Amino acid sequence: GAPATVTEQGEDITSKKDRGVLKIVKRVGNGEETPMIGDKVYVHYKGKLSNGKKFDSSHDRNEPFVFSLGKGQVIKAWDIGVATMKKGEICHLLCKPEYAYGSAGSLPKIPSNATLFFEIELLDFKGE
Ligand SMILES: COc1ccc(CC[C@H]2OC(=O)[C@@H]3CCCCN3C(=O)[C@@H](C3CCCCC3)NC(=O)C3(CC3)NC(=O)COc3cccc2c3)cc1OC
Repeated sequence: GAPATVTEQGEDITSKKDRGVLKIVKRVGNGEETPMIGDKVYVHYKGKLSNGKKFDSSHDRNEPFVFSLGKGQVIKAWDIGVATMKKGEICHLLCKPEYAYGSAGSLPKIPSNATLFFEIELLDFKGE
């Protein structure tokens, strides 16, 4: 499935070039602008452990998820990955533990040393 395809063929979007954050565009977005550090960004998403059977269903998929880009409000993989998205884009993102919850995890749902997989839809962003 998509997690395996992204693992094998995804673009490495990390500064270290450690394949720690891998991306494949699912739906091409609009324009060329991407969100900038400090912007408020608004997304829809689905996430899971990369080997999991189903996407987690413990948020309202209709409500935007909002955060300030590049401020460490979300896991590193999202700060890196959302920065690369155009408005309207949907991507797949595969996140190795160092760019997610690392050795501590977030128990019980996220074990220690967990690789994560997301589908992210960028709705909007603004610099206000
Ligand atoms: C700077 O590093 C961090 C900053 C914040 C956190 C707290 C968790 C943070 O969640 C995430 O960053 C990511 C990506 C944004 C959507 C949610 N998320 C998750 O990992 C998922 C997760 C669920 C289980 C399968 C794997 C993905 N979390 C969720 O979807 C839920 C259940 C609903 N939890 C939350 O969204 C809790 O609220 C927030 C709100 C902001 C940041 C994070 C969590 C953890 C961090 O490092 C470990």
